[PDB]
Amino acid sequence: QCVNLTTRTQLPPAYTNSFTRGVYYPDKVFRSSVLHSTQDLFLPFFSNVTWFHVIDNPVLPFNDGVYFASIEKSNIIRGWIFGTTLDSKTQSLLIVNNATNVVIKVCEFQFCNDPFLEFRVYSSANNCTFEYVSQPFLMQGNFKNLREFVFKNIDGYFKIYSKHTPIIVREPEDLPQGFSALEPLVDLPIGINITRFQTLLALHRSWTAGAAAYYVGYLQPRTFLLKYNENGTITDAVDCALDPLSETKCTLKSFTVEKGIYQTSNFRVQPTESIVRFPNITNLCPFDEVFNATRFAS
Amino acid sequence: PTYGVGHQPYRVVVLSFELLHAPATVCGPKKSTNLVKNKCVNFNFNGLKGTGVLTESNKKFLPFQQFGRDIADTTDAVRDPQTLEILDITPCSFGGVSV
Amino acid sequence: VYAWNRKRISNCVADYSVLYNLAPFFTFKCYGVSPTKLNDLCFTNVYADS
Amino acid sequence: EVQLVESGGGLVQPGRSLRLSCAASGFTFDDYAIHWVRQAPGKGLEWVSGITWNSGTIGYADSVKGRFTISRDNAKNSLYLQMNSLRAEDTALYYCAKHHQIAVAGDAEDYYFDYWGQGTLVTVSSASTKGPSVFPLAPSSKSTSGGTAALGCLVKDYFPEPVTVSWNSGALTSGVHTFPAVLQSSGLYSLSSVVTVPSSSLGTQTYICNVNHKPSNTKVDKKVEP
Amino acid sequence: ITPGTNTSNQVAVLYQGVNCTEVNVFQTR
Ligand SMILES: *[C@@H]1O[C@H](CO)[C@@H](O)[C@H](O)[C@H]1NC(C)=O
Ligand SMILES: *[C@@H]1O[C@H](CO)[C@@H](O)[C@H](O)[C@H]1NC(C)=O
Ligand SMILES: *[C@@H]1O[C@H](CO)[C@@H](O)[C@H](O)[C@H]1NC(C)=O
Repeated sequence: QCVNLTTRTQLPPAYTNSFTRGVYYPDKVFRSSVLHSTQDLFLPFFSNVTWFHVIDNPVLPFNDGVYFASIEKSNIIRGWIFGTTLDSKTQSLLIVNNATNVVIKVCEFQFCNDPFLEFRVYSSANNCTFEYVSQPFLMQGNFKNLREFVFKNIDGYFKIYSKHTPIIVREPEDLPQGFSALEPLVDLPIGINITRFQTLLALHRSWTAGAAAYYVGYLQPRTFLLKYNENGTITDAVDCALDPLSETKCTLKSFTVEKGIYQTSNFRVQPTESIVRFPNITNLCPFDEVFNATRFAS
Repeated sequence: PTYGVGHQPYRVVVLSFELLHAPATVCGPKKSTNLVKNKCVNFNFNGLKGTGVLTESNKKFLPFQQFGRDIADTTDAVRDPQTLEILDITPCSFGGVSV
Repeated sequence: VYAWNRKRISNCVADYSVLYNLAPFFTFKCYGVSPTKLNDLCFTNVYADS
Repeated sequence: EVQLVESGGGLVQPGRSLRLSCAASGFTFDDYAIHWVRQAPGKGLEWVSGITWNSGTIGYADSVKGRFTISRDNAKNSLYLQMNSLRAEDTALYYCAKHHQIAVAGDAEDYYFDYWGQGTLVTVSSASTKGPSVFPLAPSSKSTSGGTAALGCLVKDYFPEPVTVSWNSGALTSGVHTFPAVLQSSGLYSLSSVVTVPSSSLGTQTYICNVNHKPSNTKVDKKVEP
Repeated sequence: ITPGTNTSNQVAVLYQGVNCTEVNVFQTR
């Protein structure tokens, strides 16, 4: 049943400045010491990502994808909820990450007004059309745990990305520096049409909520210049939407561009109105003597 | 258990084949041909249907990666689906004839 | 015959060759397809009605 | 977890028909067999019929063949049982029991029940349904101990007995001695309950005895006063 | 205009055909 603990005064959404982070492998192709440009749904650099501090679980929309960066010292965040209506009317999807395995079910579930984590998240289930075992689990002291999970949906596939790296420095709930690539772990032929997103938080009250934060960042179609190293890993990338130095690096693919002037873009001031100008009306048709006549015959 | 042939229990089951907007679902059991690596022969590594010479180079790929491409817009290294090996498809012997 | 089960199959690899391994005197009449070309087309969901 | 709610049941004339249902909830209604088993009052149980995980009849008893027909609906997750030509020897509590095993393909036929329900009293006789009569038993002022005073209801004049008594909303699971009914040589029965009822100082229950009777559907919401 | 990604990272955009009123901002020919 729906519950709500005390001391939950208020936590309005916030915003942070995500640094260069959120680049994933767009394809299963090996590249050694060569650059590559691709057009997919990436995360823009120096964007504005939400700052939901897990110290509240709103229903945020799923336009093209999310980043979902998390930094915590526990395993409270161990689930997600996908769907278009989040009820028993349409199809739904959930990704629960148990302490020993991961489960995914596309049953037509019925979620309450506040899901929380057992299976006390949905009231009435329904028939599933897909299930997977997920043998390994997806989600020390000073070193905390940093995890990020990219979710997309092109035609029917989910193509979940993931990368976990221990963070060694402590910061007031801020994204760390450096670079990190998202490795594709599992693919889903589920084929669901999702338009919203909902997380799943554990409680373990027996209140002990710990400290965490999920950073939901929307994805936009960009053009990145990857830096495949000699072992196939990615060292850095270019957003190609920052200061014109970035676009110069895109059109002159390198990272040690020499001195000089280069033609990169083409400006174009774009419209701002849909003016249509036709002449005056004149000589209206005789529809006033055929719809407002006096007498007909038969 | 004494009726004629036309009245015995017949277990009947029909199969319906739908085709909607769905990802790559059930399609064929499998297709293998006992890959041999000694000469220039054709290959079909789960979609790639080019030509070349299998050499099994000493590259070090990543687990999620299956194909390998240098800067040529053409695949030059593939991973065997059955055995986790790293192959290299060097093209067949070609050139030019001068007289 | 009025209350027939309908099994919904999911993503898998169906081998349409064990169908002719059971006891003899069994029909295999198809409609629109053929057993030789059965493992050539791709289908999303297959329903079995017993 | 498993909630095998059973619907359908009441007083019917001998020779008529009715439809019983058992909505499953908690498990998957595609891999567990569910059967029907009756239980005469104080005279043991008796298996009626059953269906496997798929649409398949596993047989009937030696006295229900030709009259009973069981059907399974995997789409709505509910098992149905049709009863035709009911007689006087069909008055029992028909239960909805599940099966423990998953019923794999190649095994031996061995069915044993694991999850049980509550059942629906299906009485078959020539009598008619009568309306209950709830009365506010007076909680007399005899006060010796703390909770020596008690109040209850006096439901009577009802032939079927699917009686369920509520106090506030289907709650207050404390000490409530619901005495069983008794046939008062006329086919009718009588119900009564006893609560703790501590010292009344405007800090007690709402004094409500909700009695639900399906064959005589009527919502009685009369209060009790000293 | 870029001195190169070896001594600095500052750039200088140069639009062509704009009077600096249709985009230090100087106006050259
Ligand atoms: C790639 O692997 C080689 C051999 O282990 C190693 O020497 C080299 O530093 C690695 N380069 C990176 C970090 O990608
Ligand atoms: C019919 O006459 C009325 C009153 O003059 C006018 O409001 C209406 O627009 C006329 N309708 C047509 C068909 O022009
Ligand atoms: C595929 O089958 C071969 C032969 O049994 C086996 O050696 C190999 O490990 C299997 N590979 C996988 C990943 O299933």
